[PDB]
Order: sequence, then C-alpha cells, then structure tokens
Amino acid sequence: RANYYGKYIALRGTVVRVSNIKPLCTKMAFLCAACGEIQSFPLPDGKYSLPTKCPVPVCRGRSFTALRSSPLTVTMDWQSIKIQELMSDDQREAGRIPRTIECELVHDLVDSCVPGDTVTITGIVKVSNAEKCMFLLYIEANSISNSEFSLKDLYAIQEIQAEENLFKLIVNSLCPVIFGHELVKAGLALALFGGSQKYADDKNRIPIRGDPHILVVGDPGLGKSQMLQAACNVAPRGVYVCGNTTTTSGLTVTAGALVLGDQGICGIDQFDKMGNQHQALLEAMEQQSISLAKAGVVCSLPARTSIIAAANPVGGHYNKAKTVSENLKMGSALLSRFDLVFILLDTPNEHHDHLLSEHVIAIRAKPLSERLKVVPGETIDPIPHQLLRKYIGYARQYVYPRLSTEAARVLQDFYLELRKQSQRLNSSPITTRQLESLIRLTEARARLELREEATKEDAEDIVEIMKYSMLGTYS
Amino acid sequence: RANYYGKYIALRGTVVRVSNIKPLCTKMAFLCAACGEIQSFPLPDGKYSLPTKCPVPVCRGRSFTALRSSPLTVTMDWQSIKIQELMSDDQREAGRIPRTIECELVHDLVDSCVPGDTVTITGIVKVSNAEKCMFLLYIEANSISNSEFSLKDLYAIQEIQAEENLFKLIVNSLCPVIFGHELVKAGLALALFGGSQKYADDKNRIPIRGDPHILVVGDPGLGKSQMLQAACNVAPRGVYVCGNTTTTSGLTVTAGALVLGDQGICGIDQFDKMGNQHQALLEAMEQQSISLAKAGVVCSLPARTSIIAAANPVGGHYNKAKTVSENLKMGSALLSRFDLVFILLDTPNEHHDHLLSEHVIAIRAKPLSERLKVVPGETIDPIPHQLLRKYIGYARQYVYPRLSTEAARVLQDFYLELRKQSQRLNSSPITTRQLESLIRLTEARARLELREEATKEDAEDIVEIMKYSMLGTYS
Amino acid sequence: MNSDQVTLVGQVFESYVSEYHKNDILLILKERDEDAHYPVVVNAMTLFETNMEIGEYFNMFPSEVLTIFDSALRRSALTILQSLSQPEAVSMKQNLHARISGLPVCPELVREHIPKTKDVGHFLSVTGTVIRTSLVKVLEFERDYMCNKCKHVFVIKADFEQYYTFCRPSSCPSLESCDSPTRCRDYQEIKIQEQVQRLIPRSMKVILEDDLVDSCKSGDDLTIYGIVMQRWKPFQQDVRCEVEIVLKANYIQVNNDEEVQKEFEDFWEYYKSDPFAGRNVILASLCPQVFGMYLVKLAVAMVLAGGIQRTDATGTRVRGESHLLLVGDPGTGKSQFLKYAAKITPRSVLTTGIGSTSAGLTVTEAGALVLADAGLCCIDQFNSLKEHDRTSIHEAMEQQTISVAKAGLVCKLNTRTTILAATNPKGQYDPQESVSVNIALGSPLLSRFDLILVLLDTKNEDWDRIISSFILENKGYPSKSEKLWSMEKMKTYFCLIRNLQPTLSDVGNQVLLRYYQMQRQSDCRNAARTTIRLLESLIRLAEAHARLMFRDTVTLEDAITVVSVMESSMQGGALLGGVNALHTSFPENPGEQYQRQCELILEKLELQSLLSEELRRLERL
Ligand SMILES: Nc1ncnc2c1ncn2[C@@H]1O[C@H](COP(=O)(O)OP(=O)(O)O)[C@@H](O)[C@H]1O
Ligand SMILES: Nc1ncnc2c1ncn2[C@@H]1O[C@H](COP(=O)(O)OP(=O)(O)O)[C@@H](O)[C@H]1O
Ligand SMILES: Nc1ncnc2c1ncn2[C@@H]1O[C@H](COP(=O)(O)OP(=O)(O)O)[C@@H](O)[C@H]1O
Ligand SMILES: [Mg+2]
Ligand SMILES: [Mg+2]
Ligand SMILES: [Mg+2]
Repeated sequence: RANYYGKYIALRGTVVRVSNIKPLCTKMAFLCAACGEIQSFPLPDGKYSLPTKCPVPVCRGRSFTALRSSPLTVTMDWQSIKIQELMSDDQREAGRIPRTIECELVHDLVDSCVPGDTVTITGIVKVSNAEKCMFLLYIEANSISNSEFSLKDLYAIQEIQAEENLFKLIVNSLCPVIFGHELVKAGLALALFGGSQKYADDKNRIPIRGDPHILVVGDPGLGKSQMLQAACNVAPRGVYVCGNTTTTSGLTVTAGALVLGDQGICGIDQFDKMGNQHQALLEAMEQQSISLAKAGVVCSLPARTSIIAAANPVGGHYNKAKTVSENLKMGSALLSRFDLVFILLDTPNEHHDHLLSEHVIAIRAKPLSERLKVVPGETIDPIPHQLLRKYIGYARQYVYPRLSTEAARVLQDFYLELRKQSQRLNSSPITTRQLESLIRLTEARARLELREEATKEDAEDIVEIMKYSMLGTYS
Repeated sequence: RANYYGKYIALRGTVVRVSNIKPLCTKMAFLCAACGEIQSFPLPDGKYSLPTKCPVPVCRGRSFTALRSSPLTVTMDWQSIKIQELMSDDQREAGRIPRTIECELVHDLVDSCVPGDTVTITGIVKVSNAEKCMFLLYIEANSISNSEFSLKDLYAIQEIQAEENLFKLIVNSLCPVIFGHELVKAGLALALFGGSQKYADDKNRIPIRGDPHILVVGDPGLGKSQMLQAACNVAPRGVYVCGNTTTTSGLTVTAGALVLGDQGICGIDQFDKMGNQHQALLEAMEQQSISLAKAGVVCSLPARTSIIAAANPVGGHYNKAKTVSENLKMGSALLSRFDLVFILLDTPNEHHDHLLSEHVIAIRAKPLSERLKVVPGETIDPIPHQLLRKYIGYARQYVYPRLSTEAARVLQDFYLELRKQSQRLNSSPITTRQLESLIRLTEARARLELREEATKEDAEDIVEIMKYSMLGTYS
Repeated sequence: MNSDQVTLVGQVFESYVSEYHKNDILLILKERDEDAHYPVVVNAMTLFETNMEIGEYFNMFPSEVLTIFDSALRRSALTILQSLSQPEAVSMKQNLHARISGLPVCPELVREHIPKTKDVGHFLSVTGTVIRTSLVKVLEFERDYMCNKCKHVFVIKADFEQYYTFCRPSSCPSLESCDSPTRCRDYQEIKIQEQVQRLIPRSMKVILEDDLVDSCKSGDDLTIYGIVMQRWKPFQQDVRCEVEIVLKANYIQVNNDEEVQKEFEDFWEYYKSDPFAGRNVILASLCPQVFGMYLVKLAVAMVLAGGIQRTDATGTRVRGESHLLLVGDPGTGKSQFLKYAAKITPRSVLTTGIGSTSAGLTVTEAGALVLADAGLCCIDQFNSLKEHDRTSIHEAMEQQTISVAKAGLVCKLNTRTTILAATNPKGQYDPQESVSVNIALGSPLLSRFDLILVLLDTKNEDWDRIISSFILENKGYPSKSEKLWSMEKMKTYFCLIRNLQPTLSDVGNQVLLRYYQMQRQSDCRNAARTTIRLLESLIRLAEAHARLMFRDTVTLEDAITVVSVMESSMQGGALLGGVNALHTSFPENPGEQYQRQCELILEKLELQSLLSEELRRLERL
C-alpha cells in the first residue's frame, strides 16, 4: 500500500489485458546555441524537460530548440499489462474481486504473454501520475518467466500412496454425509482424474479427446445434488452453474462457463429444463474446441471440459412400465456422447431405510459392490479435502498411462459380445464410441493409484461399473 | 409576470419535487492586512465579493484573503421545492399544464413537506440569475402552513338538504338525456358517495376498504357509455381511460391511472376485451395499496379507487338460453370481488319503445322501482352539475355514518336465507364478502341524505337493489 | 489551551495505558516490519470515570486529544523499550495511532440521523449500510520544497478543507526580515445510507484514511466514531459557493434490559401446573381478528419458530428452516394471515407474485429472496407464477444458496428465508384427486413444502351464525378479559426465543423413527410425501415446538404434538383420520385432550414401556 515504495519485490499472477505497442523516446536530442556541439540530454522517463544549462566549453546555455531528426535520438518499445491475483487463500464469503496491479515492459520483451497464463514478475515498484496530488501504483518489469510443490507436499503424497487400500480411502472420502450410492461416487472419482490424450500421427494428428462425461438420472429425493457439489469442490479448477439463468451466450463464448472451466470440471445442474441450448454443446464437447459465436468468423480458442450433469425424468417420478427413451426426452444424438448414464430407483426396502434413518439421526447428534462397502466396527477416517486437492494436481501432470497387451483382449471380447447382442435387441445403438470410452476408462483406472501400466484386474474393474447403465440395467 | 417584483404576496399549491439539502454561507470572514482586527463582512445572498474598503481605525484596506476556518463564519441549511397549481377554474380545452414556480427554504425549516400536500406559502418574489441578461422567477419562502367552502356554498348546501325528496332529485339529475334505467343510476349514485373506513384494533388495524365496485354488462346499444361519462364529470377527482390504449404498465405504477384517481373514481371502458391485464389489479383494488413494479422492492404508495367498468358479452348479443358463466368469460375470482354486476337485456316491447322514440325525437326539437319513475305532468328540474359537485365534497368529509341495532337484523336474516338457499343451487359461491358489502352499501345510503344513523327503511332499501344481480336475476 | 492542561492530559493517558494496556503494546512490539502502521484500541468509559476532568477537556475540542494520546503512547513505548529484558526478538516502530471506543449512551452522542449543519467539530456515532466503494489510491503529504533566498528548510503541510491542495507561501517565519517525494498515505471513498428499519433517507459520504482502507464491505451494517468537518471548493467570481458535509473516520466496527426477561419467567412460572394454558394464550393472540381455526394458527407459529443450521466440516450444509402453503376456497382468511405475519418478523418483504417479474424471485441487483436474508418473504397468487420463474427457485429454496454464472461473471450469493404461500384451487375442488391433481404442480416441487393445509367450506348452520354475529355486532375480541397481548410483546417474544439451541433426547427420537418406519409403507405410502425429506422435517418441526415453551430438552409431549399435527396435515390417506382445519375451536381444557391423545398414539405403535412413565409423571405434578 505505502511502505513498498522503490523496493525490489516479486509477484505472481495471470495476464488478461495484453495491449498494443507504441514507441517512446528517452534520449532525444536538442539544438545548440551560437556555435555547434549538439548535445544529447538524458530526458527522464519520457517527461519533456529543458536543459537550462549546457556544459559545453564556455558561455551561456539556453539552446531551447528541438532537433527530432538526428540519429542521436533513440526509440524503444512499450506495452501495458494488468495482473489479477489467484484465489490463494482467505476464502471470505465476500464477493470482492482481487486487486489488480498494472505492469510495464521496457525493451527486448513484448509478445511474451497471451491471455491466460501463470507468470512470475520481478521488478521495481513506482508511482504514476495524472490518472493534483493524486496518484496510483504500478510496477516496472525487470524479468519475466513462464510455465511448484513443496518438499512436504512430496512427502505427504508419498505417504498417501503408501496406503494399503488406496481405492476405498478415495471412493469413500469424496462426501461422507451421503449414505450409500457407492458406484456413482466411484464413477465421479474416475471422471475427476481423467485419461490420456492421444496425439497419434503427429503430422496430421486430429486429436481425440481423453476425458469422460457422466450423467445421472433418477427419482427426486435421492440426494443427487450434493455428490456433484463435493466433486466440484475437490478440483484444481471448477465451476458450478445452474441450467436456468444461463443462455446460449452464457454457456458458450459471447468468456463462457466452459472456457473458464478449462482443464477442470464444469458441472451443470437441472439439465432437463434446457430445451433450446441443447444443440449448442455437442460441437463443444466433441470437437474439443469452440470458435467465435459472431457469424463463426474463425477466432477459435481451446476449451477442455468434463461436463457433469444431473437430471430428473420428465414425468416427475419415473414409472416402471414404459420405455427408456420416452422417460428421458432425449434423442439418439445427445444420449450416445455420454459414456455412462446411471439410472437410480427409489424402492421401499426394510433394511436400507432402517440404516439410512439411523445414519441421518446420528449425523444430527467378489463383485465391485461389496468390497467397497464398510461394515460396522472399524475406522475409515477420510483424507481431508485440502490434502486431496493437491493430490489430483500431482497425479495429473506427472503420470501418463498406457494400455498393455493383456488388458486389450478383455475389452475387445466385451465389445464383440456387446455388438452381436445389440444387433437384435432394442436399445441405444452400439457405435464405435463404446470401445474408445472403454479404453479411456481403463486408462483412467491407472492414474488413481499413481502407476503407468494396464493389468488384468484394472480392465476387469471397468466391465462391472460399465454394467450399471448398459445391459445390466436395460431390463 | 413583471409587476410583482419585490412585493409581498401569497400563494397556494401542492409539492411534487422535494430535493436534498446542502449548506451555504452568508457571513464568512476575511483576513486582515498589516495589523489585526479581522472583520466579518456580511456577504449578500451567497455571492462572493471583495472588501474594497475596510472600516478599521486607519490606513489602507485591501486585505483580500479568505479565512474560512474561524468561528466568525456562519452557515445555514437550504432546500428547493416545486409547486404545481391546482385545477381551480378556467377549464380550458387546451392541454397546457399549469405554470410552476420554485421555492427556497432559508433556515429552521426543511423536512416540513412530503411529496403531495396542500400548502399555503407567503414570501417575497425575487429574480434568479444564470439559469447574459436572461432570468427567471422564484420565491423565497417566509412562512409555511399545512392542512375551504364559502358562506354561500354553505347556504346552498343547506337549501339542497332542505328538499323534501332528496333521493329522486339526485338520482334523476346525474344524466337527464338517457331515458329509463333507474336502478343502474341509483347504483352509480350510491357508488359516488362511498362508505366508511374501519380502523378497528388500532394497534394492528389491518384496515378494510370502504368503497364499492360496480360492473355493468348488457347488450350493445342500450346506452351504457354515457351513464359513466356523467358520473366521471360529477366528481371531486376523476379520470376516464379506454381498455385498448393502456397496458399493465399503464394502469399500475411504472404514476398509473389508479394513483391519479386517488380519493375518486377511475372508470374503465371496454373491460371484456382485456386478456392480459386481468390479473394485474386484484392486488391493487383489494390490498388498498400498490407496491413498486420493479421486482417488488418495497416502495408502496396508496391507491384508493372506486373502479367502474362496463363491458359486452363475448358473442356480441347475449342469447337467453345458455349458462351465465360461459357468457361472461370470467373466473370465479374476479367475478366475486365486484359488489354489483348488473345484467341488462334488450327486448322488443311496445309501450317502452314508443315512449323512447317520442323522447329521442323530442330532444331533437310500493317497490323501489315505481316511486322513482316520473309520471308525466310534473316538473323535475335537475340541479346543475356545478352545484352537485360541491355537494359530494362536503358530504365525504363531514359525516361518518354507522350501523344501528335495528338494521343489522334484516341484513343478517337476508344473509341467512341467501346462503342456505344458494348453497345447493348453481350460482357464484357466496363468501363472507357479501355480508361486508351489504354493510358498506347500507352505510352508503346515509351520506346522500346527510345523516348518521341506520333506519329500518335504510336497510330495506338495500335489499331491493341487491335483488337485481343476485337471486332476482339468475333465473 | 493552557500549558499545564495538555501535560496533565498526557500524564493521565500514559498512566492509564501503562496500567491497563501492557499485553497489547507487548504484542505490538513483537512484530516484524519497522514503519508500516500499528493501531491500539482503548475504551472510553473507564478513563472517563477514572478522572472527571478528562471528559470536559475531551468533548469540546476533539482534535488535540488524539495527538496527545499518540504522544503518550510513543513515550510509553519508549519507556517499555528502555525497561526490556529480552532485546533480541523486538523492533521499535515510529508509527502508532489511537482508536477510542465505548462512548456513553447519551441521546445527543448516539444520534441515528445525519446532522443538518449544527454538528461541526463534534464527536458523533452513526449507523447505516454501504452502497458505493471507490478504489485504493495514494496521496502526497508534505513536500519539503527547496530553500530559496534563505537557509532553513520549510516543513509546510497540506490542508484537508481545500481538497488536499497546497498554498504557495511568501512570508517566511524566519527571525530576520529575509522572506521569500518519498511520503505516502492511504485513501478511499465510501457512501453510507441510513437504515429504514429504525426510521426516504439521504446519503452520507464518509472518507477513510490510513489503516481504515480495505476494511469495509458493500452491504453490511457499520458503526463509525468519526469527526464531522466541512469541505470547501475553489471560489469563482459572482456565483454561489458550494460546500459539503463529510465524516473523517477514527474507528470502525463490523457489528451486525432484565425487565423483559423477568416478566417472561414470571409468565412461564405462573403457568406451572398447566403448561398448555400458556401455549393456548400464545396462540389466541395471533391474528385476533379471526374466530376459530386452531390448527392453522398453531401451524403458523410453528413455522415462524424456526430451527438450527447444522453444517458438516468439508463442503456440505443442510436446511434448517421450514415452509408452509395453504389451499382453500376464496373467502377464508388466507391474505389476513400473510399480512399479519409480515409485520411481526423484523425483516419482511411483501410482493404480489404474478405481478412480480423475474428480477425479484432471482438475481438480476438484488431481488426478493436475496433481499430477505434472515427474514420471511410472503408469496401470493402461486397458481400461475410464470412457470419458468416458478421452477427456477428449486435451487434456492432447498440449498439456501444461489449459484449463477450469467454472462460469465460467476457470482454466488446466500439466501436463507422461510417462504409462506397461498394459492387458489383452480377447478372445482374434490375430496379425492389429491392436490397434485387439482392444482397440477410437479411432484419435485410438491415435496419441499413441510405442511400443506387444505381448507374446505361445507354445510353448517352454526359457524355461519357465529361469524355473522362476529361481523355484524363488531364485537372485537369477544374475550372481554384484558389479557390480550400487544403487538410489541409478541414481536419481542418471537425475537427472543430465536437464541435458544435445544438438544435431542432418548425419550424422543425413538417415536419419530418408529413412526417414519411405519409410514414408509402402510398400503399406498401416498405418492410424494414418503421420501427421505419427511424425517428431515419431522425433526425440524418437533425441535421448533420445543423453543416456544422456554426449554431446551425435547420430550414426549413435543413428539406427540408434532406427530398429531403433521398427520392431520396429510389430507385424505392417513392412519388415524382427517379433520377439517376451519371447523376447530379452542378446547376448554388441554390437559385431558393431551392425555387422550397420548393414550391413543402410544398403543398401536408399540412403545407401551413409555406410557407408564408418562402417566406417572403426569400424576405427580
Ligand atoms: N443418503 C442420504 N443421507 C443423508 N441425507 C440425504 C440422503 N439422501 C438425501 N438426503 C437429503 O436430501 C437432500 C438432497 O435433495 P436432492 O435429492 O438432491 O434434491 P433433488 O432431487 O431436487 O436434486 C439433502 O439435503 C439431504 O439432507
Ligand atoms: N335511453 C336512451 N335515450 C337516448 N339515447 C340513447 C338511449 N339509449 C341509447 N342511446 C343512444 O345510444 C348511444 C350510446 O351507445 P352505447 O349503447 O353506449 O354503445 P356501446 O354499446 O358500444 O357502449 C348514444 O349516442 C345515445 O344517443
Ligand atoms: N373469520 C372471519 N372473520 C372476519 N372476517 C373474515 C373471516 N374470514 C374471512 N373474512 C373476510 O374475508 C376476507 C379475506 O379474503 P381472502 O379469502 O383472503 O381473499 P383471497 O381468497 O383472494 O385470498 C377478509 O377481508 C375478511 O374480512
Ligand atoms: Mg441439485
Ligand atoms: Mg362506451
Ligand atoms: Mg387474496
């Protein structure tokens, strides 16, 4: 605020308002009086002054005339950038935007940054004038970098990796309040990590997306609005937006929600109410890019998003004697892109409700469906979410999984019996996207345990979760 | 315009443009030259000047320096008020708004007025500057009052009260051009006066409105568009608005029509054709108040209206063999608010048509239905509308009627046989609103005769009129 | 002022700060940085009562006192540094400041209204909200300009009264006749609007300085202890000079009688033998312009009672409020209850409903739900509430928080409000064809409402006569006994019981659990009122009933009352029977009815081991 005046400091932030370039002069020359000996007075920081005295050999000075044509005058570049600070800490409920400090680049720099970056800037702090003894604060740049975990962070992540059952401690720690619903939480955990991005045939590429997409559909009152909140909370970059106050210009670039949630989670609630913006996201989530919305005149920008949606059947409660397509009000185009669509039912059992009521009154005071549950009589103390947030960041930029020969046979076999059975039966057509989704999810079950392989049980763990929206559920 | 310059006069008007406050200085001090002896020059009317001479003991003056910190400087408040002059007289057809003159409050005043009053102001008339010898006119206030009929007006109202048959003379003088339709004119006359306002249980009150509401429905050509024009003309404050040039933003606050008709009548024509503004006045007429139309962020304003509406059936002429509900296109909510909904028919009689033709060509050259009819061979000379206008104003602010013990029994008995009879048959449901409406209308027939009682005949006269939209008509 | 007066004043403050303020100065000394800023908080009443002379010297020239106290703090810090035993982890700092608080409750110093022109140089205390906020900016204070024609340098300062301008000096204070920027501060600008609750009010332009910058927020209650001064403007020839009133801040607060209590324990100690007599008296005074209708009047009080919020550690939080909705034929008194309940609650907003646009029900600018934080917004004409808007409230009604990213702003706001609703039954109402059929509202929305009370007008020959007599005879409050209750007493009663936090028990929850398990499937389990949200409300209502009777321990009586009320709420299909809400009158004796209700409830649901204990407790009282 005040004390740091003319003191060398360091900063860290993001660039959002890269400006144009206009030259300026610092060593402009002046004319001489009487005899010759042109001089090159050191004009300071682009402020016009006058040489009331000239050293010269002898006699009077004056010589107040400009000579802005001699090669004595030199010119140098200029720019102006503003920096907004990161979330950092101090999660106040107040909606105050972080303070913004301007920056100025002097020479040999410029065109070194683009909108959206993580840069560290070190430079002297100075005070401007004429925004009248009223001024502001700006920083003159001295050095720039481009793009870190502490040693204790490495120790902590190593200790979490040392856990004997890493899968349970992360599948039953995303949200401990909700009782039950283990498979959906497992799917959310799988989607949080992601898979690998294939740049096959580098010369032409045509890159294929390497993250999944998950949709949850079920009866109201089952709690499908907090498992998504917890999932969005534990993420390096996440945004949560309702499906009512947003328009086509809101979701897409008009800076939309999707671009802000780049390399993260952009979970959308109340997906069923949308009836006009459906056809504005297929291209966005398929082509993995979005262009300008003003007549489509190029100007594309990347947008990597992992959309998570939760929806309600059209007729409130979902009846048990009807067809799946009519109870969803969705075409064959927007239903096939999603990898998994869980269907949840609400039935009046006698043991499950008895346990759930006890849990909800206490809070106010083998297949992959039983090995994940917790029997009463032991401690399953969850990892704090603050530590788990810094684990995904390490697991995302230091490990790239690769499929092995052994695991591919199981996926190929599953696809083969899936095709010959979908040939006759009536369901969503089994395209070639199912095999790619299976590959992506098997790659996903190699990044939670911090490994680079694809063993048999890794691929076998994805044929049982797959059988919860597919054949295991169509009946 | 010109002559009344610097001459003490008096005014009378309302206030609409109360503004904020800002202090001003009148005797701020100056610095002294050479020796001390500062002075406190009486600067005039807030115009900066200079002391070209200073009295002092001796020597030269000058001393042109400001010292705006000494306690010699004195300050006082300020304000600005705009006055719009009433209707008064000279009812010119030109739509020129009355001229407005500004006001200025000097000291110890301010916060003595609220938007909307009736104030008398006396003060000096001065001329402003710099709105360049081009100025305007404004008045510096000197005394403010807050809150009248002449002696001749009183003498006239006593003679008007002295008439032997006051009800006939006032019901057959509202509109003499139209022949017949005695009961509708009686209802309009009852509506013009109004009833009493109940402030029971002062600590919480929850006041109840004390004015009726009448709707007229009948075949076209019966003349139901001039009985309302005359009623609007004979009123202390009235307004006439069509049903096609106004929207929801017009009737309600955006100053709507209802606000301008405060303590008066706001009769609306072509009521049936509205199809989108039907659900916009239920709150306004019942709550006896209206709030802001911008997201409903408080800022409520009173709106006391006696809405009178006239409309035609949906299918032009109303056939005689249908059900009443389908011939009005009205729900059970808006049809029950109105106290009286007269239904008129056009049938080809013989004597009535002959008399009507004779009257309409001559113009161009016992139950409570016959005692009011005029037998030819007598003079029923109507009172001028100018005198009748001054009668309602006296009636509505000097008499507060109340119900008597004898009259309440008849109303209770009527309600008891009405409910028990119409609860089984098909008709508009009878709520507790009719009991309050009967009380309101019985109170209404006590301000026309300038009395404060409730005679048995008073309650008996509101039974025959009521049997013209109720049971006496549904058959 | 006299020379000895300031010396004595400084001695008084230094003695007080050395005697009562060692810990804070010790903490201040043991900090990093050398010359940034460091304030000290000092109470006023203690030093006022310590010496009678300081108050008179203070509250007439509130300018030199602050400087004298700053000097006293400086000499105290110097003395402490001199008398220090651990001169290693310490630092001496040249920038100290004063901040007084704890002003008396004199009527002329705690004024709520902005002074007109009479308070110039007086220390005042004002309260209000925040509207506008400026940017952080840096001023220049003092120049120490170059010495011309003489030797000694000049230390001329700036003036606040002239918008921080500098006047050129020409008369040097030099003894002889010879007469001829590394400084920074802080700044801000804030506008304060007077509150309307305790009253259109005008605005106060308060100026902040030094550490007070970046310490206030838009939309919060503030309390500033500042001095009032005037700001001039440069003079122009033959015009009207302009002035303004400002408030230089000196301290800030982020704030947001035993007689009333003693009366309340007297009232709920007199009614010891009969506990339900007090509840009957409480319910009778609610909306006393209407006759009868016991159940609805009890439900309104229960809804207005409230609950407790319970948030989990990491991310989640559950609802702790309640909502009510009423349906019935026109002409039963729905609007009266809403109007009457809109006044008792401290903060409430009244809206039309269909006449309210989307800007109010949601965020645009603040609408209605966000503007009614910790209050109650009444909702009317719910039949056709602009279906888009009618459905765009599911998020904010259940999660108590809005989550919108319109136009790429990503703004999050909090809204905690109990919603009261009343709508007409479009179409002729039928005993069958449950509310989802008559009113045709979606099942997801017809699940978050706690209690849905149905009103029906039927054939009777007694209620009609009674109501006719009530309306005609103008018998206001037929109970002529002078008990009544005033509206202010009810407001205090409902504003005071919101501070208790009841705790659950063991003679309680078992009954609710068994009831929920039984109701989960009897033969039809209705269609939408048998979800998990039923038990989440059966606890919030039973707890709320316990906060209306001055205790913090739920018992069997509260559970029985809440179960009976909510079972009567569910129209049609039930397990005991349905009773019309309108045809209900205050019982002459509540104890016998309570005993009968307990005996009826505790038999078919097998908790007979508690009935003996309950009857033993009832007998011994
Ligand atoms: N298994 C559970 N354990 C605890 N609370 C639950 C559970 N399931 C649902 N709830 C309650 O239900 C609420 C969530 O409602 P939800 O079903 O998400 O609404 P919607 O169907 O509109 O998304 C939460 O407040 C939570 O208290
Ligand atoms: N009883 C009457 N005496 C004289 N003129 C009448 C009478 N009834 C109707 N009229 C004539 O009918 C006209 C009014 O038409 P009206 O019925 O008000 O149209 P609308 O049905 O569209 O309101 C007037 O110009 C008037 O001359
Ligand atoms: N028990 C009662 N005692 C006195 N007046 C009543 C009673 N019940 C209803 N009313 C009258 O009915 C009116 C209530 O109308 P209401 O039914 O709220 O209209 P809406 O159906 O539009 O909500 C009140 O003005 C009141 O005078
Ligand atoms: Mg949700
Ligand atoms: Mg007409
Ligand atoms: Mg109503």
